[PDB]
Amino acid sequence: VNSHLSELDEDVFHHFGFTTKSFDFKEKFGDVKFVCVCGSSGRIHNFAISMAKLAGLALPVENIAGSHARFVLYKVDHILFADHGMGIPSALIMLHEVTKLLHYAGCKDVLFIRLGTSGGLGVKPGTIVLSDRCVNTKLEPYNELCILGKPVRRQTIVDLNTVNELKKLSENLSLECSVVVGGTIAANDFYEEQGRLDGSICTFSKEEKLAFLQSAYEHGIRNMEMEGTAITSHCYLTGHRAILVCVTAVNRLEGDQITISTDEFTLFAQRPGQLVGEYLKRNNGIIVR
Amino acid sequence: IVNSHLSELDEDVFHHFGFTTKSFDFKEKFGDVKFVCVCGSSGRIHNFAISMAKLAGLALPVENIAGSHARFVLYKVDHILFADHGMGIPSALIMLHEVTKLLHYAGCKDVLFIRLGTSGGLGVKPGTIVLSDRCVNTKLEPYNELCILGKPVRRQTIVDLNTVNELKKLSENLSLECSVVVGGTIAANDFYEEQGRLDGSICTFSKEEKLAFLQSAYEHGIRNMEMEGTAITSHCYLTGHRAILVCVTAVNRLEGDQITISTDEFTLFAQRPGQLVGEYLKRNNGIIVR
Repeated sequence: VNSHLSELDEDVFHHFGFTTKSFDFKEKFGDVKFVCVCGSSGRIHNFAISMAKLAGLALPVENIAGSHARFVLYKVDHILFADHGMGIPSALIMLHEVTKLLHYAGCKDVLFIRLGTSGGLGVKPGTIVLSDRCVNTKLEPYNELCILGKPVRRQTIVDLNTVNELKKLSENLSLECSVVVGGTIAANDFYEEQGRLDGSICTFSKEEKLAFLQSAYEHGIRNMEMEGTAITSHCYLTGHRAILVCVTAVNRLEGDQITISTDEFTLFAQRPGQLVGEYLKRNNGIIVR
Repeated sequence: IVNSHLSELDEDVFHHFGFTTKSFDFKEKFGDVKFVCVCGSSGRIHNFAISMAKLAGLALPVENIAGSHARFVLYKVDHILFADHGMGIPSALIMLHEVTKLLHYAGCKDVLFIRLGTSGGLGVKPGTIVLSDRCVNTKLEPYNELCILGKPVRRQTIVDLNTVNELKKLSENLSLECSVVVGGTIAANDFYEEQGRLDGSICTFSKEEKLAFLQSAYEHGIRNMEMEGTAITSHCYLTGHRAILVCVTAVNRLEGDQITISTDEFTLFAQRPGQLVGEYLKRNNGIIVR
């Protein structure tokens, strides 16, 4: 526990627009055992509603966050829902403020679930990838930080037991997609760091792009996104667990452009929740009314 | 200065803005753009676009050019583009790549990017506008670091100092509710630990070490800290454009970490960069005064 927090009479969650004086955290959040996150406030809101209907609830799924807040926050039974924007720094803001919230509420050993979108490597678009490791662009299982101007690295740890439970569950469901277990690269850029040729700047050839991506695949990487190393390093360090459940929107061994229709992208992006929603129903995420 | 691979594409999809090169005639639609105003919030930049539309004497609503499912918004008022960029360098780089590609297809040359942000102050009172005269990383280096194909790359940051000086001069002739300050700006990849905050969920340093880090920053001329500057000011230069940062402060980090000001006053402070830049754009052919 960050000992400095106890020196505060009131702790302001700036990016969620409330403070420790806004509610009684233990009463309001004490029963939380799952935190579902993704880059889109709209998608995670819709997922929250879907879980509320699964739980047989008939009550408004209200945003707990302030109206001018950067992030949204919903609660359905034992699950918190929040967005995290795009990129490690944005995700870290969510992680700091949400893990503090869990601390004030007395929640222990919570499972963070990132329901994301990603670029696939050697899998068909629309595939769900269950990350079994989260690595940087050098394929190292670490998140890098620069703290007080000094280099710091934090190891990434995926909850492999839950990953295997999810894979097994997928074998007993009727998903119209494949579910693959594999490694996941997190990058600080959508274009150049992910080896895309179609950014506004590109200093490499398709041959060099191919060598980079094929090497990743040969090391077991099956998708690529922008938050995984932050989520799977931070949670472990604050005493919680984390997994990534991300759908693929393109096969990067075939192209860079996201060419699938807006409707198909939206459909694809709901597939992680389709799997995880059933998982939550079977593991006390919701009360099955 | 142009990525040759773009010409391989019959159609270029701007994924995070939800349109393509086939969606409009980019030359016709965007060819007159000479300014791009950005910040972290879609709401704040829309409201700024609206106030510029009023200044330009337009009565019609400012409508989103981006697709409805898009990650970012995009507005246009006369010669000015408006877009949000989320929080952090990777988010900002996505906006930067797709917008500079847009400017390329439209044939726009030498465009000024203006980031209208919020930040933590160093030795200045909350609500102060800082005009960045340099953007540096947490090691106080004027570079943005990237890892491309797994290899380290560094790109120098370049601020349009002429425009900065003009903005300082302009502020001296306006009745602003706040002070305007020229100084250096740190860009960090974290709101909490990388900015030396003691109130994160994790903290591996003491108050003395924080102040030692911040005092060193101040002594190197740093006056505020935010999360996108090194991306904006390295990327624009490299694609043939100019960039400046105009950020208000929401806290004096030499005194504390918590943002204690009310949400309303924060929103008020956050409009102050646009208060100054709005008048600048009016006086420099950003809008057509009708």
